[PDB]
Amino acid sequence: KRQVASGRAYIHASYNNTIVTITDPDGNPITWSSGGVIGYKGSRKGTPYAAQLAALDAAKKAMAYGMQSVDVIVRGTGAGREQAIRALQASGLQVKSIVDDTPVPHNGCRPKKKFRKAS
Amino acid sequence: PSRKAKVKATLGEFDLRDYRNVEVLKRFLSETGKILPRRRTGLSAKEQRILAKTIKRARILGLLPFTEKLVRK
Amino acid sequence: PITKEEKQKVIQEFARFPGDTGSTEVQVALLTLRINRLSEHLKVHKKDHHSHRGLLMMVGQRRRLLRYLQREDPERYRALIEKLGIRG
Amino acid sequence: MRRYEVNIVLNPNLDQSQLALEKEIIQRALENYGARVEKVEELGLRRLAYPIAKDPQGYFLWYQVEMPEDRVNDLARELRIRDNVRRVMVVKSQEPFLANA
RNA sequence: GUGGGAGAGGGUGGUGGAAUUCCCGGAGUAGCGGUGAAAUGCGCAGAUACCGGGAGGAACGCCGAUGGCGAAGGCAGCCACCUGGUCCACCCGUGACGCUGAGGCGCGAAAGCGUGGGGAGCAAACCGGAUUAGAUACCCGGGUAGUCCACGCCCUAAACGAUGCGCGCUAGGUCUCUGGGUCUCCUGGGGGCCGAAGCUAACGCGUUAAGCGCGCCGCCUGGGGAGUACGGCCGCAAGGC
Ligand SMILES: [Mg+2]
Ligand SMILES: [Mg+2]
Ligand SMILES: [Mg+2]
Ligand SMILES: [Mg+2]
Ligand SMILES: [Mg+2]
Ligand SMILES: [Mg+2]
Ligand SMILES: [Mg+2]
Ligand SMILES: [Mg+2]
Ligand SMILES: [Mg+2]
Ligand SMILES: [Mg+2]
Ligand SMILES: [Mg+2]
Ligand SMILES: [Mg+2]
Ligand SMILES: [Mg+2]
Ligand SMILES: [Mg+2]
Ligand SMILES: [Mg+2]
Ligand SMILES: [Mg+2]
Ligand SMILES: [Mg+2]
Ligand SMILES: [Mg+2]
Ligand SMILES: [Mg+2]
Ligand SMILES: [Mg+2]
Ligand SMILES: [Mg+2]
Ligand SMILES: [Mg+2]
Ligand SMILES: [Mg+2]
Ligand SMILES: [Mg+2]
Ligand SMILES: [Mg+2]
Ligand SMILES: [Mg+2]
Ligand SMILES: [Mg+2]
Ligand SMILES: [Mg+2]
Ligand SMILES: [Mg+2]
Ligand SMILES: [Mg+2]
Ligand SMILES: [Mg+2]
Ligand SMILES: [Mg+2]
Ligand SMILES: [Mg+2]
Ligand SMILES: [Mg+2]
Ligand SMILES: [Mg+2]
Ligand SMILES: [Mg+2]
Ligand SMILES: [Mg+2]
Ligand SMILES: [Mg+2]
Ligand SMILES: [Mg+2]
Ligand SMILES: [Mg+2]
Ligand SMILES: [Mg+2]
Ligand SMILES: [Mg+2]
Ligand SMILES: [Mg+2]
Ligand SMILES: [Mg+2]
Ligand SMILES: [Mg+2]
Ligand SMILES: [Mg+2]
Ligand SMILES: [Mg+2]
Ligand SMILES: [Mg+2]
Ligand SMILES: [Mg+2]
Ligand SMILES: [Mg+2]
Repeated sequence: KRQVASGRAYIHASYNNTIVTITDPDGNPITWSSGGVIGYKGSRKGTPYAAQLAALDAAKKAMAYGMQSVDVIVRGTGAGREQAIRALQASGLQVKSIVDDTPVPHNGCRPKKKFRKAS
Repeated sequence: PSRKAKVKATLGEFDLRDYRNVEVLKRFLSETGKILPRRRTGLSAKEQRILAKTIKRARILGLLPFTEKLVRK
Repeated sequence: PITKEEKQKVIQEFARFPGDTGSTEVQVALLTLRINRLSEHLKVHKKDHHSHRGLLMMVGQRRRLLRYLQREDPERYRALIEKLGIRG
Repeated sequence: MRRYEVNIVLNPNLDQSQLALEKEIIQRALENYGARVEKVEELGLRRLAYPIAKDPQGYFLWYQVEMPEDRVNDLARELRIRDNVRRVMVVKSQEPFLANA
């Protein structure tokens, strides 16, 4: 057991799942969660509620490691990314900041047919 | 909208071709690394067009960002 | 490319009389300069096509001027040709 | 002959010796490539927007030279051979274009 | 001719960062993925998510436009070189040297062919999972050619403004890109919109003509049979005229 107490919280949000990895200041994960980590299975994972549960789980799991304050990073644009942020926001865990890191390419790789009409 | 400020009106005479001048150049990027549209820069077609290249140069040189993470959110 | 120096050299060289910039002789000369330079450019860069069109056009112009010259003064024509080393 | 500007970003970590050696190698390269130096601003250590070679900083040289164009590219190539040279940007000079004056 | 201008016009070499994938390492645990819902698939040989390092290929976010350039096809990170066109000012030179153009010659998106390479992502065909009455499809997981490079072929197209080229003539208004000027504005070259006169079957066009004229080329002659058959020419072939 580490007992970090100052850390990072990554919210990875897609239209399918939301998944929350909580690392330490050097970015190594500690605990994590997701719609699947909680009981959810199908499309129900990409729920905003599912998200909330995931966030809170990650947060409590991380409390166990004695974490207190955390910087947030948000990647991906998905249902209940924001809900994840709310959850974390009052988990009792302190959010010292949010940041949106969602990656975009400068047009490198051809998307799948699903994603075309843009490259 | 974007009537809040025109980046051109902010400062006076400067060399649109100076890719080494960071303090002024930064003014034309956004919170993200993005180059501000004409709406924001208040430049002309030609002006803006020159700014583009000079800025890119400054990026490659390492003085300006290609991209920035978004704070708050 | 072609420095204004080289250009002048060829102009004064072909001018019919001092101060003649635009006579058939001069034109044809300049044209030949541009032409050879572009031909050399296209010996390498065999893949640069648009330039090539440029050259088709240059050549057309040259041949039209020459045609005109022969029509008007076959002496001046023969002379110019001999000098430039044209007729391919 | 044409007027260019040679931007050189080299390793910030360089101790005096090694840096004088670099600058030396650059003088040499320039000469061998036939570039006369009209002027130089040595800006030195400054903070890069993005890390280059895993270095948050970089050391900046700027020359303005007159050199035969036929050789310009070669010069750049030479400048880059140095491990210590992280960025080389050579531009054709241009008169300043202004806004608001 | 001289002095200038803008430009993803072309070619060669270089180079930059973002992302994807893969490899290496750390930390970490039971799921990830995906959908209408799912399943196949992937993961305890530790995936997903996260940090670090590395390899490789392809394309260039913002700027970016209602924009620009090009004869067209088409052209978009940045840098240098090599190079085509074009516009403006001066009104300096030549003195009708002009226009068009059957044939010829060249260029010609994608796909496709040949010989080498390359191969990250995508993805015909194919292999699967679903859906369905069936589903040789739509959706999902894979995936080969191909997509990329070189060289040589192919010569098509809703190759579209479905509008051949040139010149003269016939209200304006408005927005715009780019020159020049005595720079409220004027003037020249493009790109748009609305509209005089006029045209048009109509819709619409209208100084970017689809108006008024002259010159030259191409083409049409009811629908189908048919872009077929036959012949010829070209092509390695597919196939093209
Ligand atoms: Mg899901
Ligand atoms: Mg000129
Ligand atoms: Mg170009
Ligand atoms: Mg190019
Ligand atoms: Mg990468
Ligand atoms: Mg690993
Ligand atoms: Mg398992
Ligand atoms: Mg299994
Ligand atoms: Mg075990
Ligand atoms: Mg297994
Ligand atoms: Mg990595
Ligand atoms: Mg590989
Ligand atoms: Mg055009
Ligand atoms: Mg087109
Ligand atoms: Mg270079
Ligand atoms: Mg040019
Ligand atoms: Mg006169
Ligand atoms: Mg006279
Ligand atoms: Mg072709
Ligand atoms: Mg092709
Ligand atoms: Mg085949
Ligand atoms: Mg795929
Ligand atoms: Mg199937
Ligand atoms: Mg049915
Ligand atoms: Mg079927
Ligand atoms: Mg079935
Ligand atoms: Mg499978
Ligand atoms: Mg598929
Ligand atoms: Mg084959
Ligand atoms: Mg092939
Ligand atoms: Mg080819
Ligand atoms: Mg037609
Ligand atoms: Mg047709
Ligand atoms: Mg007609
Ligand atoms: Mg003509
Ligand atoms: Mg003006
Ligand atoms: Mg107009
Ligand atoms: Mg108009
Ligand atoms: Mg009327
Ligand atoms: Mg009517
Ligand atoms: Mg109209
Ligand atoms: Mg008509
Ligand atoms: Mg008839
Ligand atoms: Mg009939
Ligand atoms: Mg018929
Ligand atoms: Mg056919
Ligand atoms: Mg036959
Ligand atoms: Mg045969
Ligand atoms: Mg044909
Ligand atoms: Mg035909």
